[PDB]
Amino acid sequence: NELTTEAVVRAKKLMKIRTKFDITREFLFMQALKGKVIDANGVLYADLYKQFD
Amino acid sequence: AYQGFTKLGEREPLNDIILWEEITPTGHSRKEYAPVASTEYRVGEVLKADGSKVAAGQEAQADSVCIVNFYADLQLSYHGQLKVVGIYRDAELKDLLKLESGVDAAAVKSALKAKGIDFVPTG
Amino acid sequence: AYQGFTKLGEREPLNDIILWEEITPTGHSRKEYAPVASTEYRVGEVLKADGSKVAAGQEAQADSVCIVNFYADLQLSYHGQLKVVGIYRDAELKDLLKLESGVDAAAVKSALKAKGIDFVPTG
Amino acid sequence: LTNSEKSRFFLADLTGEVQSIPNTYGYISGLGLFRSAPQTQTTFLMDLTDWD
Amino acid sequence: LTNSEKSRFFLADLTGEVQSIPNTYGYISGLGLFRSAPQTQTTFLMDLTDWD
Repeated sequence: NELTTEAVVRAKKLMKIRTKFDITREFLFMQALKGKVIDANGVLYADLYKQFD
Repeated sequence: AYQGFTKLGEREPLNDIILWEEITPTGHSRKEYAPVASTEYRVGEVLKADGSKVAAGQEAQADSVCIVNFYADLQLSYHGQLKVVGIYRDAELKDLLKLESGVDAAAVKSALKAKGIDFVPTG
Repeated sequence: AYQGFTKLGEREPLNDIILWEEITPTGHSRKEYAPVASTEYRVGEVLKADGSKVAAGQEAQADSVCIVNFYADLQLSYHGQLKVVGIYRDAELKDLLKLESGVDAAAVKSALKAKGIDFVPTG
Repeated sequence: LTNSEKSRFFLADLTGEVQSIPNTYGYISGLGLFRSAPQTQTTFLMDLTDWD
Repeated sequence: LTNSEKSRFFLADLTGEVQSIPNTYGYISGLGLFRSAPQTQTTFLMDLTDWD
């Protein structure tokens, strides 16, 4: 019979946001290592092989 | 237990579907319904004009989306209230819509979008 | 359509009608039944051999008196047991009995008297 | 705070405890008219003498 | 101790809570290959010089 507090929800949401950004950064690092930085949706932002000829 | 299992029930979804709405003092995006007959309401279900849910074919009605968990049998609400409330005007919501069988989402979202409700993509 | 306020419920009868029984290594006075599908049992309900309640006309087929509370949807007794039990052999019980509509109380009592169940007058 | 109604994930207050007790009368017994006369047997006898 | 499954007047026991956190594969970010280069503009330029 314990109620939830606003601080608990705040911390949980902030942690989820931070983890989301962390996994997105890991995915983008892997994409950059592949050679082309393609966003998860599929849009191309930087094709290194073509930029550097 | 018997047949190996009893599940006491998933928690009904909370009212976090709001991301932004008009904050007029007496309520701009909120509208007041009356529960129709032995009808159970949860948050995020599309409601027609007469308090009823949208079925297959009648996607154009799409009056509002419910934001309370009404219980039909005792005629009270998720917060202990007498009337179901949905949001029908300009606002931004997570796309956690609850739809009936045979009703597609594209027609429902388009009807709501033409009214002012925008659905932020959710992960 | 909300009338008055809400009744959450009335407490189910406690297993306390038993005043005396032949308590032995096993359940001499009590027998187990496989619960009938979609049937809900309370303490003090008269049952037939198959395990269903005694209806009108079948008073002579009274077999035992239920002493546990079973739930149809949960398919468990209120003690987390799997099968419903009832007193059928010689014993002394309180006068509180739950009979179906149109069931002759006197006929049920006489049928239970033949097997050995007695009913102490309760005030 | 016990639980909500038809939901195990919400709560509600208690207050409660509205006891109802039947009413008992004790006027005649409170008068204290009758004198206790304990005895051992199951029946007792008395003598009635009059010289009217 | 909480309310029972189907009765408001009988008690049951809440053993505890079991959580299922999703698994995240952070390995490339832990390698520490990419060097941070904070920038004050929306785009940056590079010069490529080479000879044969």
